[PDB]
Amino acid sequence: ANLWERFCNWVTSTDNRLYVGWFGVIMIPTLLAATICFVIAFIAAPPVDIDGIREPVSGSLLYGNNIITGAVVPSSNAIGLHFYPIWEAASLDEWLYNGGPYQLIIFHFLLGASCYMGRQWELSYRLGMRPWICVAYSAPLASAFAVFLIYPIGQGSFSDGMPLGISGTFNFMIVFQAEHNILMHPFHQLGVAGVFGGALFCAMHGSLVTSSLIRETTETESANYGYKFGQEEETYNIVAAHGYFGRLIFQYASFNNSRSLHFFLAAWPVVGVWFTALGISTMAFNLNGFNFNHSVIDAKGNVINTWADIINRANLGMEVMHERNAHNFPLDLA
Amino acid sequence: METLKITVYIVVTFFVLLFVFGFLSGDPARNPKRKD
Amino acid sequence: TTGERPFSDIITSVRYWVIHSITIPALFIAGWLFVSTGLAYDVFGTPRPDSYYAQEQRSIPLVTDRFEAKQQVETFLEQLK
Amino acid sequence: GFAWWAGNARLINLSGKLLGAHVAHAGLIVFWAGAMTLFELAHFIPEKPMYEQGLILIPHIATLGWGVGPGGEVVDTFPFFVVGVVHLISSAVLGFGGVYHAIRGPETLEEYSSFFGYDWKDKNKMTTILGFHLIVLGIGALLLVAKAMFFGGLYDTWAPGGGDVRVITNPTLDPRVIFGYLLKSPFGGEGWIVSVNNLEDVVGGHIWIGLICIAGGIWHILTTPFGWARRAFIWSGEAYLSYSLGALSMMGFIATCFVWFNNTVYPSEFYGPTGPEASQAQAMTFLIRDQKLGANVGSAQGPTGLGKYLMRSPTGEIIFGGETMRFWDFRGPWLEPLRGPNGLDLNKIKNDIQPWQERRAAEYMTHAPLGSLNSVGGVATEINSVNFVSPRSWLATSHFVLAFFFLVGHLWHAGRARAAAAGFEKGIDRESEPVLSMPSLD
Amino acid sequence: AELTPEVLTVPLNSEGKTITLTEKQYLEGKRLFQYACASCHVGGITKTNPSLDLRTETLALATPPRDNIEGLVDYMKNPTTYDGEQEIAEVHPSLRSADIFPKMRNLTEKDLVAIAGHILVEPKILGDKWGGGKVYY
Amino acid sequence: RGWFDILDDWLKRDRFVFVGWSGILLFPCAYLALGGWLTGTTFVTSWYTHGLASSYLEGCNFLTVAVSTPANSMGHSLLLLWGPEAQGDFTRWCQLGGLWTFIALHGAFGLIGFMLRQFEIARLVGVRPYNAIAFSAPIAVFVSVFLIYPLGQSSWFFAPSFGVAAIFRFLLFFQGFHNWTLNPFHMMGVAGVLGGALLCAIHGATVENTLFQDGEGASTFRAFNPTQAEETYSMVTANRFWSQIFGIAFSNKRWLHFFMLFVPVTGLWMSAIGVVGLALNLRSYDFISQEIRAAEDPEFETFYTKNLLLNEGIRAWMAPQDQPHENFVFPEEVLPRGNAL
Amino acid sequence: SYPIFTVRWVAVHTLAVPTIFFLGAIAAMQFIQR
Ligand code: CLA
Ligand code: CLA
Ligand code: CLA
Ligand code: CLA
Ligand code: CLA
Ligand SMILES: CC1=C(/C=C/C(C)=C/C=C/C(C)=C/C=C/C=C(C)/C=C/C=C(C)/C=C/C2=C(C)CCCC2(C)C)C(C)(C)CCC1
Ligand SMILES: CC1=C(/C=C/C(C)=C/C=C/C(C)=C/C=C/C=C(C)/C=C/C=C(C)/C=C/C2=C(C)CCCC2(C)C)C(C)(C)CCC1
Ligand code: OEY
Ligand SMILES: [Cl-]
Ligand SMILES: [Cl-]
Ligand SMILES: [Fe+2]
Repeated sequence: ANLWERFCNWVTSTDNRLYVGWFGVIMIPTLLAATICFVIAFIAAPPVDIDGIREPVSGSLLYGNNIITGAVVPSSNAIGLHFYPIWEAASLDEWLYNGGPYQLIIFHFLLGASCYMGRQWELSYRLGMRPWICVAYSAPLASAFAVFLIYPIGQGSFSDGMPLGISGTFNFMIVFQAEHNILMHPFHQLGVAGVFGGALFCAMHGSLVTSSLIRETTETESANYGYKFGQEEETYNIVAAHGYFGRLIFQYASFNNSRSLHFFLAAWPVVGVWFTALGISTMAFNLNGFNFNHSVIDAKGNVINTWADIINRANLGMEVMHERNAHNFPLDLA
Repeated sequence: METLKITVYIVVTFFVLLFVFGFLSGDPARNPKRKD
Repeated sequence: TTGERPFSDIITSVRYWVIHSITIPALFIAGWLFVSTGLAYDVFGTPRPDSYYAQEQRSIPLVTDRFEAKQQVETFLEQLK
Repeated sequence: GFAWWAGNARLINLSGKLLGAHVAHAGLIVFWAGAMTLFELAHFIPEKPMYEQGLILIPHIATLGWGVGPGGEVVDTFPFFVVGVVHLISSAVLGFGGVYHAIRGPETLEEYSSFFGYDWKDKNKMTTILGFHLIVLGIGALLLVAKAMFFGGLYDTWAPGGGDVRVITNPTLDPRVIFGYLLKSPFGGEGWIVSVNNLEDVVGGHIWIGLICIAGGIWHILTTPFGWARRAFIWSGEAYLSYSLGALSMMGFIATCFVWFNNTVYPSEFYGPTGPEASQAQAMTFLIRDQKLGANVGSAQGPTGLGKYLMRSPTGEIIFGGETMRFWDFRGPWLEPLRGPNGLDLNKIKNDIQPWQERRAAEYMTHAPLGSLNSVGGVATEINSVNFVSPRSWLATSHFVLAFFFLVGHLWHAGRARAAAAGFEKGIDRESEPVLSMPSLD
Repeated sequence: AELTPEVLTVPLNSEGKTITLTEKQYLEGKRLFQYACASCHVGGITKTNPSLDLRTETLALATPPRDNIEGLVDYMKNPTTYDGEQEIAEVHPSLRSADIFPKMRNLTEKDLVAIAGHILVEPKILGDKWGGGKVYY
Repeated sequence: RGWFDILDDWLKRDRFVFVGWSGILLFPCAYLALGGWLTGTTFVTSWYTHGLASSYLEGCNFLTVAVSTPANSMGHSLLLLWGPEAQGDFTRWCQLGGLWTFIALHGAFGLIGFMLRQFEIARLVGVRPYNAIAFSAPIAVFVSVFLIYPLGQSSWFFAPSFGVAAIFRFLLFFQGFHNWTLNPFHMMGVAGVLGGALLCAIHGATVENTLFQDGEGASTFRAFNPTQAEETYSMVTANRFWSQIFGIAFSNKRWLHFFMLFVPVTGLWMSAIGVVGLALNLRSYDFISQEIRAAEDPEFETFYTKNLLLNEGIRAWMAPQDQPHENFVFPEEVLPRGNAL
Repeated sequence: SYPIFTVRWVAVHTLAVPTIFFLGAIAAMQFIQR
């Protein structure tokens, strides 16, 4: 009945339409700050000197951008990894030119999304659930940390953090490939397997359950009305699902235990995506994709090109053109 | 700017202490089954 | 469950390993020889380390004709002989 | 109740077999320290910088002052051998206690002696075990102080004259300095504790931590947890493991940044230059090359309008130009002679650059921590030739990976510990589903 | 194509005398060049002064001529600037500067020849790629 | 009781690997596409079609090995072994790219066979044929990329080559030449593949953490029985959880699993359509309004203009070695390059 | 009483026989020198 205790009970109430929780106490303000700044900058921020060379890139809609080309532009390379809050600028005009909004948005977002993951733990405890859904979300969350925080740290600049834009994203993945040969990096190859594989097993499992739905309806109505929310019996025939799938391949490559099947569904993309997040996080320290440039030579010592060499010619074209005005010296060491 | 900086320092400290004290207030006991 | 002999029971059987302790190295040696003798180069037309360019050549012997292509690579191969 | 694949969870309430697990695993750790060191020495070639050679353990020994003299010149390899042997030998003793306690000793300890036995829920016994280990840790940190002050010193990359081993006679005791580090921003130009740039502060902080750890060790032997701590924590073996997994994760992230940025307790002589260091070294290299040809590097406007060789930082310091503008917070013993109070001094640059600085810059620029997974050095478009990945890239990436999974491990075990404590870790009770007795949201 | 004696045959001195390396010497030189030199001279370029490369035409025009075994072995002993006017042992690996360039300490006299040999043969095999840079990768 | 029926009987026997009528198309074609790829990647070069080494025999590794496309001078020749190009000579056939068409065509008929298998077994077991339907997405991708794309181009040469690094090169070609990342059909595909991986993870995790306690052990896998009628996890608790965390949740298991079919299948179908556009160089390369502004206003710069410079570097730097039949000679001075690099 | 030769037998050896042969060829290759 005490004031603090009644507050505590409202924060942790399982009766709020949206759960707040103690993690929510930090998430809500920070996601609101990041969302509100993001929306306003995307529409109306003036151009930002991403690469510190007094060459501002225009990222917002009112400055001639569309949904596809617009972005919140990363802060100035002149700032590197220095903290640049609003109150460190002589004025908002300076803060805008140097890319201040990017920093505000990413720090609040990373914080708020971290608390999002904790909030998933918390409500699961309040509801008497097992606790590990948050572990599934750590795979996307790690990915966001890698491109917004870890890769700048290792490279020394939020200017090389991933842009908050559709085409900005593409600019980031093109430069990454030329500086790190990410395609030839095995952790990225595991991400692709995690993502291709994840979409495959999504399709498989959805098609396998859907194929074995038990007839509960007529042809004039959605089969979906054959399931009623909360019903105790299962709504498909898993043995029929197993009997089709086991024969499509062979018996023992098919799951007859739904718990093992669903845990496999969880782990495959989560682990692939951990690796591909690890990939970005370790290429942040410049431990790059396999390099087989000129690895095949003939008896005389002529180079016999492979597909790795052709890839290298593409990487080279990306390297020499990216940030065409920023380099004064012959090696792009960061 | 300094007014802004003080304000943000205050707002952040407030929320961080809600968090610290909220979890210090018998959080393990707020579950549906078994409370200590 | 379908009436074939279980795999577990086969690869612990003495009879199985009696055959496959011969069949498995024979095939491994077989494939080795395919390479060590040079037969694989000749069957597949794959260049040897010494036959990608002629000595002072740095031209790829690239096929450039559809119906005369057979004759082209034949010419490129004599340009080594 | 645990399957084979979670079988080590069967040791949770078997204190004797679990002791053997820990001690045998501690032997594995000491084994690898020993074996790896001896492998590195077997392969070591003294004429070659360590960082051309794949070495991660020899550099840690050299840094304590053994086997090296001025400049990191390796003078004596025997200390390296000794360290390997004693570690390798000591792991047999730990191996021996390990397999003994794990297979033959008493499964559970608490019936043998009431001293070594424990129950995870015995909050007093647990803080006592904690305290003993705190005192041990405190002792260890003072061992470092003893080596620095009484048994030969430490390698000091900053020592005047190119670096050398030096005895630390005046460790920083001022807590404004020691704990000042703990309150610096972790952002650029500040860098939290990673910026520690002199051995006085390193030795001094290890005095503090040793004393703090001993003090706290005695505290926890002597006390029991207060009620506010009793009510905020989960008291169980898994819960304690989860607490430590989080701490290990945090520490691994710190070490990653340490080895990537700090060139004081990871001297560049041994580990290779930092990313920032190498990037600054390239600007230095061409500044030197161009000035010798007659360029006036102070007045040379680059394509963008900014200085081609020199510009200002956002606070005005004179700094190296080009993309390396981002690395102006870098400080290294080969560079600081050129720095005045406005940053790089143009008159020192014109007149006072020494051949050893030209050499060091050329070397560090060509040994930047960039490399493929198969150890082809340089940018990713470089051809094969140079077999090189920097020790710092190997050390940063490995420990980022490890730190990350330990965080996952912390979430895994912390969540489980909570649910096991409340009694729903194995699933929902069908006859008592909490949500079915809650009001509908809408 | 293969590593024939014609290719392994390189000028010894500026008189015009020639010397024919063995395949052994050539692979010796390549190994040694990777050990002592490639960190700056991978592919016949010079990362720390890209204006000066190891193409034979460049060496030929150096003072003293360096397009021959003698000139190159001498360079490794007492390196000079391209015009011959100053000795640069202080900042270039050399036997004369092996106290400060420790990798040169175990180079023997025939190692120098193998290295100089590698440098002269490689342009004959690789052509423009040697000393050409990334354009030719 | 005629022969046709007897064969039906034998084809449809329950055995460790079911055969079926569809087995007659599937098994030979799948075995041959697969064996063609392992034969080519182990032993066959690309020297005469591409100027590349591409087998283990030649010194390549798993990442760089490939069965490469035929020379551009072959056009869209079937390159039959007995056709006018190879003239029955196995060796020349290998050297001219014959294994590329062998794999691609046998692969195509294998894929058909595999989808006929899904139809055949589903009918025999008595389930709905939604797993076959789903499989239409892989088919659409394969035909669009490996068949339609190069049939719109000058030759098979510009199809993907069957190898790891060769496909990586195919990705980068499409960036530089088609600006494929800018294409809204690729974008819908990305959202379907990533959306699908999300669904896969979020659904598996939700079931594993809304489980009912149906056994005493700490391994919860033991406590399921494939013939139990009861759901093994709580949809109710799952729904309340996600409703409170995310705001919306599934309430209908049927719709949920149909959505899981729908999302990745559609994404793949959308990307197929876009690659059909690229068969004709029908690209979403540019935004006209941006180019007109940037031509007139040299201070105007976006990530869109930045990325085209990158495409321009790619084209000029990879084209001569990637299209050897064009004999592109770009002297140094014409290559696009920024400062210093 | 189990058959020895089955459809299964055949599918197994269809794949396994050339695998080993191919592994042996790929083994020889690690010793090829230019
Ligand atoms: C201090 C570290 C530590 C300790 C003591 C434990 C202890 C425990 N964990 Mg935890 N765990 C940790 C870290 C730790 N964990 C981390 C960092 C993670 C995240 C990855 C986890 C994730 C985790 C899960 C998901 C689970 C546990 C479980 C458990 C329990 C049983 C584990 C078992 O039998 O494993 C048996 C060991 C194996 C099956 C072998 C795994 C081998 C790994 C995956 C391969 C690594 C190979 C290497 C990288 C390269 C190979 C090279 C090649 C040449 C071989 C036990 C209480 C289980 C539990 O909750 O029970 C209470 C459980 O389900 N752990
Ligand atoms: C650091 C690694 C590590 C360690 C130290 C342990 C330790 C232990 N495990 Mg775990 N475990 C591990 C990894 C590890 N495990 C992994 C990776 C898995 C997944 C495969 C498991 C799965 C697992 C299961 C499923 C079970 C255990 C159990 C046990 C305990 C009893 C083992 C026993 O009686 O075996 C007896 C084994 C033998 C008699 C065989 C010989 C083994 C010896 C020690 C080999 C050492 C050789 C060495 C070279 C000798 C040097 C001697 C010299 C020092 C004097 C023991 C404390 C058991 C347990 O908790 O029981 C209650 C149990 O049921 N473990
Ligand atoms: C932290 C590790 C650890 C812990 C907690 C224990 C705990 C225990 N052991 Mg195990 N043991 C260990 C390590 C450990 N041991 C190792 C490494 C070995 C192999 C050398 C053994 C071999 C061993 C045997 C053979 C036996 C035990 C027994 C016992 C029990 C009685 C101990 C006693 O009264 O001894 C009396 C205590 C002493 C004589 C004091 C010893 C002081 C040591 C030698 C110095 C410590 C200094 C420092 C910590 C070492 C570091 C030096 C190095 C870094 C250079 C007890 C539960 C007994 C048992 O359980 O029987 C059923 C038993 O028979 N232990
Ligand atoms: C291995 C290290 C270790 C561990 C695991 C513990 C564990 C414990 N300590 Mg002991 N303690 C230690 C070392 C350790 N201690 C040492 C060395 C000392 C001497 C200084 C003490 C002194 C001490 C006292 C005086 C007390 C404890 C108490 C406790 C209990 C409550 C802990 C708690 O609530 O912390 C959680 C901490 C908080 C809720 C507040 C901490 C806020 C910090 C500043 C956050 C900073 C994190 C940030 C991201 C990192 C940057 C650091 C920043 C300073 C720059 C617990 C059993 C309490 C108890 O019950 O004792 C009987 C108690 O009153 N400890
Ligand atoms: C059964 C499945 C199957 C299918 C669908 C294919 C399909 C194909 N194969 Mg593959 N092939 C198969 C099995 C299969 N093959 C087997 C088992 C082998 C191993 C011997 C091969 C070996 C093989 C090679 C070596 C090649 C192909 C090629 C081809 C392609 C061209 C085939 C063609 O032109 O047919 C033409 C023939 C027909 C369509 C037959 C029609 C039959 C009619 C209806 C009956 C005619 C009766 C006769 C005229 C009357 C008697 C005459 C009188 C004297 C009495 C095509 C994609 C070629 C290819 O991929 O090119 C790149 C190629 O080079 N196949
Ligand atoms: C040595 C050295 C030094 C020093 C150091 C030091 C002195 C440090 C310290 C450190 C420290 C001083 C640390 C601390 C830490 C802490 C922490 C890390 C914390 C944590 C916390 C937590 C975790 C909590 C949580 C919670 C909450 C919040 C609520 C309720 C629940 C709980 C309790 C869970 C120097 C740098 C000079 C130099 C070099 C060397
Ligand atoms: C083309 C042709 C043909 C056919 C052919 C064939 C059909 C073949 C087959 C082939 C095959 C059938 C082959 C196989 C191969 C195999 C391989 C070569 C394998 C390998 C593998 C491996 C190496 C593995 C390993 C591993 C790893 C690496 C990791 C993980 C684990 C494991 C163990 C998996 C004919 C006659 C009609 C004629 C025309 C042409
Ligand atoms: O890749 Mn290329 O490297 Ca990482 O910096 Mn140097 O150039 Mn620029 O700032 Mn963004 O980008
Ligand atoms: Cl760019
Ligand atoms: Cl630059
Ligand atoms: Fe499902």
